Amino acid sequence: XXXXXXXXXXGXXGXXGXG
Repeated sequence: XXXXXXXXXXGXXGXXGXG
């Protein structure tokens, strides 16, 4: 938070898949 910015709410990661 509240005084700058950022958005989203966390950080990230990417993802992946599986098989």
